[PDB]
Amino acid sequence: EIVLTQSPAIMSASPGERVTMTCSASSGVNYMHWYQQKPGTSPRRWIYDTSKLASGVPARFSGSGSGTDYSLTISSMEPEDAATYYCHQRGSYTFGGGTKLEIKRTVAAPSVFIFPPSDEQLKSGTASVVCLLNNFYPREAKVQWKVDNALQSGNSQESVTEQDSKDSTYSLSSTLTLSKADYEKHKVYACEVTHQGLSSPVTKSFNRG
Amino acid sequence: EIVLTQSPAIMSASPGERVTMTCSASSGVNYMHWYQQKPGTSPRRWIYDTSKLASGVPARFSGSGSGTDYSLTISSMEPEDAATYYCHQRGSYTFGGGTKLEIKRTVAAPSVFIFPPSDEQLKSGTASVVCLLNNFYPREAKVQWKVDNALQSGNSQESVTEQDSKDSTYSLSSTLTLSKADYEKHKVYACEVTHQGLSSPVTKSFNRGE
Amino acid sequence: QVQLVQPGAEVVKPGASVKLSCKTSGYTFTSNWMHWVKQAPGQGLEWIGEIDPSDSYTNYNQNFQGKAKLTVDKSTSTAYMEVSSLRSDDTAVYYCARGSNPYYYAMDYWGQGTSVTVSSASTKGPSVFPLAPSSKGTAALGCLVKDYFPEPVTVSWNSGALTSGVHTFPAVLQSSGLYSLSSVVTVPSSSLGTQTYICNVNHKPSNTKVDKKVEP
Amino acid sequence: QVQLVQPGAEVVKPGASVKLSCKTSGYTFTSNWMHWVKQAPGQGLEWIGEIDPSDSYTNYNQNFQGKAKLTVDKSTSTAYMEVSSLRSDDTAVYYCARGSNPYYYAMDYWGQGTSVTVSSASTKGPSVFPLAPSGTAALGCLVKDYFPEPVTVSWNSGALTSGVHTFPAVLQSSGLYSLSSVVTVPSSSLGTQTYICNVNHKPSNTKVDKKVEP
Repeated sequence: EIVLTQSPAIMSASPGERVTMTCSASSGVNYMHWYQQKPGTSPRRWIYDTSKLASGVPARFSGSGSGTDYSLTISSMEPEDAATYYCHQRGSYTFGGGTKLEIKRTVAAPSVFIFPPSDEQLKSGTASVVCLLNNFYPREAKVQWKVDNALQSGNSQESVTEQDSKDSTYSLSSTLTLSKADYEKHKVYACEVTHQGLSSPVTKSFNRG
Repeated sequence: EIVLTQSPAIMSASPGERVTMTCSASSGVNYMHWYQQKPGTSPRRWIYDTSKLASGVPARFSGSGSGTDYSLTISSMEPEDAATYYCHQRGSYTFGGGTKLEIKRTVAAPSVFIFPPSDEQLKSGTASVVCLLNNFYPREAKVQWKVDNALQSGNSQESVTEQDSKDSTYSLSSTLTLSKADYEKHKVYACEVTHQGLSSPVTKSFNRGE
Repeated sequence: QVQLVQPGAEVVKPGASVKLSCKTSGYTFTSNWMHWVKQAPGQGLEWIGEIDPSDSYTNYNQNFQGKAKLTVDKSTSTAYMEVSSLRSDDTAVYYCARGSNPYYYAMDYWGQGTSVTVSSASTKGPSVFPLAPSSKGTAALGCLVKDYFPEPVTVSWNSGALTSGVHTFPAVLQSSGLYSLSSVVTVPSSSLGTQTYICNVNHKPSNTKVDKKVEP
Repeated sequence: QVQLVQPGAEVVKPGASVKLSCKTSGYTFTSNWMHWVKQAPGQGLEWIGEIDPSDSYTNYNQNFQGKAKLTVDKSTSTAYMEVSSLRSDDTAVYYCARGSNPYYYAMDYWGQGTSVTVSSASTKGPSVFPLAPSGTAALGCLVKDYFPEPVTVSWNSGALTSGVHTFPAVLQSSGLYSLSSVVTVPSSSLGTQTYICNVNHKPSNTKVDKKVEP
């Protein structure tokens, strides 16, 4: 009956920068609560009744709103504030989509590594090819699998770590899953990596044998 | 990959009449399947592998073809055969465009009715003017809304029923929707109906406020 | 005795995803490929793709790359299709169909089909307005069932006593995202004095049950 | 102090049902409405419903009517949610959260959540394969085909920790989890010292060590 739409979905904020995220309702409401959830942990009450700060919430956190537009404000962004914030209220049937607030840092292009399937895995009927993208920022990246220059689709699964504690970067591993018969049919396997820190795509490849 | 095209789009068959519809492929195939779909129900395997009748299909159906041209035939049309028939084969991503087979009856001109918006609805800010076309055949018709002799455009939606199981006619309702403010700014509301059963177009109208 | 069971209707909001289920019974689930077919409203049928439940091998219509994802659950003999990033173009009826073995015996069992509506509307009961018979034989009256969500509504006349000459039109989706419907009936003009006429509108998703009297 | 104790994890077969428990302590159970919140993997928070423990009145999210049924036991101060007809998309972390009184003070205490996995696979140990390397170079281990979560990966009995990345575990079309753990080492060290990944799978009591050679 009352839909909550948060904006924006993802936020990159440097240390000390001002941070403002918004939560809009499809109809008028009296108040709005905000919840904090970090990866692996349960959500916590953070700002209730529009502007009341829950216990332990730093003074740099601010709540405000009226009618259909509510907001959460951080006057000086700190690295401990990196989390996902959800807005909600009894009047709404479910939570907002959330706003993932990440720590902003300098651009670091990914380091690309390729790994052929092991010999003992080839002894079965499966050949996994793994492409590693190590310590890059921002998150946005594109990994293409090329085997004999044929563009692959629907046969690769990706996994991305959370933002690193020390250097605030991301890591990504893409696994190409192909049978042993299809693997030895072709010769050259490659992953093509594109990222805003790379003016030219980085390609890592190998040949069987 | 291969495109399938059926002819004709709509078939009007009298009871007892011979019916044949065709399915043309852009390239040669070895076989063609036919599916039957009645409104509100899922497609059902009707004729598969060109000429094999599926279970429950009466013997009056048959299929034939080779190369690019395949067909479906009914030796004698029964009312229960009225449906939309699609052709399809594994070499195509889209089914055939379908042949809607209806029952052909005698010509019946629509009985036209117009309804002003109720007072209860006007108290909420919206005016709905309804034009009803009742029990007509064939399906082809033209409805035109005239507000102070000005043709309306885009501010109306129409709804048509499926072919009636009792008398094989159609019925059509057109709803013209205006704000209460715009409604009170004009006098005469009218819908004009043309149909092949009607010598001249029929118009039903009213003046706002009676 | 083979049954393919799909849920009747699914309302999902734009930009989200929906996982359509197709529970099978009466045969060994791994012995037949499973197809999925799309039918937009007032449109034809479009083949989406096929999956082999034995090894989850999939063949897709290239127009649905990324859009649709086929999987199977062999432990419950259920095939699934997931349509992501939903927009208004995706509102259709989705059928699951069992492919024969050999394939040239066509798709021999079809699921009920799941009507997927990509809408952001809230649940809302209808407003029922009369369609009063005019002054000037056979007269026509009716009811305007307007602005409700979701589908459907049922319409009865005089608690089911008046059924002859009743036409309840298929609902229409307005630009607002809500449905509108009209139910009409033709009656003798002489009866407009004595016999009253009442349309009964019932909309279970909002527990709305309206009775409306129609009179000139 | 307020505690909302939930069991950590449960593996349930598709088609069956499961009754999740939320045992409270530190307050009068009947004084606060109890909420339940679904979080599918990688997705947001979805609200299921609420129950008043005083008279068991319940209000549900429209999309969970018939899927989840909330109940309460006052005698043990415990709230329950029963999810029935489980399918793969019911795999989520399910939270219970206490509603404040007055209600406009939001959900103040949350449970740790019960990680529910809906799968038909049986407890199976992982297969570990080497990611052979080829200034700085990367090497690792491919941990494949295990159930259920999780596995722990160590390098050289815990001596090699810097530069290590143990990615989240993806789920394959077979119903088994697959995980990669990588580590960057100087190229000079290749061929000299040994690199061994220590994979431990608690549910199946399987421990695997694999040497990664160029």
